[PDB]
Amino acid sequence: YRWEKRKMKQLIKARGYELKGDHSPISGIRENDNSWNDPNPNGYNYAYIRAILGLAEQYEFQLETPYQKAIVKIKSANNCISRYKSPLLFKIIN
RNA sequence: CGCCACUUCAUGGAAAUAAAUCACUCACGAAUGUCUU
Repeated sequence: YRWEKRKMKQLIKARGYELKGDHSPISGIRENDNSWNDPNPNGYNYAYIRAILGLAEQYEFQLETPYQKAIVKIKSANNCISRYKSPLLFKIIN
């Protein structure tokens, strides 16, 4: 799986919107795979990876063109999942 | 370090329940038991 952030950036670049960044979106794990296009045979497998560690409402992408930014809104695609508490609990004792 | 907010604003249960439903007193008292022609 590749996180939805990768395809969010790719879709926005597919339109006449250019995003701020010196490095291309990261693909895979290797040290330098900053690529904009999927490998070759077919597109990567994508999923909403960041949901399992806490559901958000908006994704802000902050276009390079100043004083304007792109907002991606997350909705449950049928009103079933409105929130999700993070499943990790941090504890501080002594 | 800079920049930046969205979301949620009541449902479910109880909506009357028991006790007393008339009680006591008086239930006839006194006069007349024939009178006047």
